[PDB]
Amino acid sequence: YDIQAWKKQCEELLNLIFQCEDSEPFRQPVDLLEYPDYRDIIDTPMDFATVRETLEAGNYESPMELCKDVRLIFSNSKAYTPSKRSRIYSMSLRLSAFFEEHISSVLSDYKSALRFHKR
Ligand SMILES: CN(CCO)c1ccccn1
Repeated sequence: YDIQAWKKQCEELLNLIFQCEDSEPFRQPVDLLEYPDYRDIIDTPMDFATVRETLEAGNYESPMELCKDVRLIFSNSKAYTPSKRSRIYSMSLRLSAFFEEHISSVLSDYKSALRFHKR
């Protein structure tokens, strides 16, 4: 029932994601010199360094907000991909599966802790 535990749990999960080779295309904002049309398709860029910085700044109130930004990294890759077989998109799907597998208990524990706080 620790309402604050999610933050360190998210820091640890981001550390695992950064050490994963599949995260390399997503560690920093998409390079607009490499992909000149990126902002014509994607309205809201997102990357894991921005998520980590937002967390460290104390600018996430809940793990749901962090999860919405991580999911935006993956939906941006899906929207930008020219093919469902592209290398970077394929990396995003594996990384998404890994993230969802680990974030589920973080979300459950936080929501349970908040319900206990308001019992
Ligand atoms: C650079 N990225 C992330 C786009 O958000 C790509 C590139 C090709 C296919 C899919 N995602």
